[PDB]
Amino acid sequence: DREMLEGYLKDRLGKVLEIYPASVKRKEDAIFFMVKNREDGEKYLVVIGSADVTEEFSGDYVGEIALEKSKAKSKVKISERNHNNLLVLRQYLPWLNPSVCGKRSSFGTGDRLGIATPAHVKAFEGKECFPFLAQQAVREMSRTGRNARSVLDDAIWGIFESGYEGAFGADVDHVKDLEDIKTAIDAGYTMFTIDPSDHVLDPSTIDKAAAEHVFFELNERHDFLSKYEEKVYEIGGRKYTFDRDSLIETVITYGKAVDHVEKCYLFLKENNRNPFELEVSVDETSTPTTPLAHIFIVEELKRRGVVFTNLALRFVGEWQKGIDYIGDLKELDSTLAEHAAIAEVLGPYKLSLHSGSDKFSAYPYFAKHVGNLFHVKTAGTSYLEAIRVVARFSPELYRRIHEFALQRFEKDRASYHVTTDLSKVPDISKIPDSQLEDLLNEPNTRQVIHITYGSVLTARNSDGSYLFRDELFKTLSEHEREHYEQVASHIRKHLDLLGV
Ligand SMILES: [Zn+2]
Ligand SMILES: [Zn+2]
Repeated sequence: DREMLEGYLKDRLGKVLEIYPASVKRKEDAIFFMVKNREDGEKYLVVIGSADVTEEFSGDYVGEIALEKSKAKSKVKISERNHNNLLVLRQYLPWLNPSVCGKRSSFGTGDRLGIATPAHVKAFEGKECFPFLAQQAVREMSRTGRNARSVLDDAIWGIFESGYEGAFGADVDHVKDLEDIKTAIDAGYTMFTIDPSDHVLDPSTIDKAAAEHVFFELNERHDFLSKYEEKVYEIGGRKYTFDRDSLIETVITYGKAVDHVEKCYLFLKENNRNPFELEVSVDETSTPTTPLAHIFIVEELKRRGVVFTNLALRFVGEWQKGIDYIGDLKELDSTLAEHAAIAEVLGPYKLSLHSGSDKFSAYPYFAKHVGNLFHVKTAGTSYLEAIRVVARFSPELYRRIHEFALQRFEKDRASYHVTTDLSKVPDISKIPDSQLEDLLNEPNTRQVIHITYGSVLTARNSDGSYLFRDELFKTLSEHEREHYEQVASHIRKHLDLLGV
């Protein structure tokens, strides 16, 4: 029984170590599982088996035990979740490795904290949907002190705690330059979201002379007019015609970005021996992606040999972080029908919705038009659920965090376009500890907390110690069950409304 192993461990190491039953796996002669120290919340891997297997793991030996199956004694060793031990574990447990998704529906669950992957796994139970359990943008990793190795390692450690053996993917989100691509390659990420948004031009903000010079140079090098001028596409009972000026606007908007994407794809082809997937994100545009722009981007990618699986368009309406969709559902439905039809005939390929966190108003139309071949990305919503749990069990922490975030909001709201109304966040000094949790139901407070995640995590006192991160993680460890169920139920709501 589990309690006998726990007593063995308590007697020899002198700590109360509780076993996660679902983590226990038996392969080779060996038995692997994860324990948690009741005193400090530290989690450890325990390996029981032949000396030849325990020797490949670093850590201190606990002793010898007798397996029920065989007379010969087995070595018991306890190891920390360092990187090389996770590598050895991932060789003994081959499912602990990211896979390429392919042309099937998927869902990304970013984890800005590194501890929510078991909950994300709970959310996919029974769902027919490929999970991206490792997903963090380069900028998120920068703002949190994590790197691609550590993000993937956190996700895989959580998967091991959960006991999940199905497939999963690892997405390096919004990548711009080639060195970050190299780090994600060396870590073994399986999806690369190429973000060429630096090169995207908005013709409504630049002068006409500059737009002209840009088109002239791009067309002198690529001959876009001979390729596309007057060309007609029949897709979905509709006609699309590349007239001169539409093609010119499209080229000035997207040509240099397509060049950037080509360069990144060629880099991945040269430096990645492992199976990989490529998503092309144009989710950073002030204007919704027109259908003609969609056609041009996809046709240029196909002409250049850039093999992509996902295309993340910028849809009509308002896609702000932490709140629901604001837009004309009529036009969203119609444009989604348009883009889905073009995706079918051009590829087919996956349409990828970034900023999907909490857009429940729009998920019906999404499941209608792309419900077969979609990808939906989320990240900050799990952080919001964690902060909700913090306000539920450590209100004095949430109060200080709320004030600090309100003061940091001005510097932090620059990198995002949020129409937050600060006068509509409730006055926290008039709210007792017993009710702070309700604050995370109010959209503008949700935006303030979503946006300032990095500042709260990185905040440091004068002496050099962090103000919140230590207590934040200790709080979340003390109420792991509640954190898990809140995150899992939220993500599963997202999956339910998407029809999977
Ligand atoms: Zn570039
Ligand atoms: Zn995004």
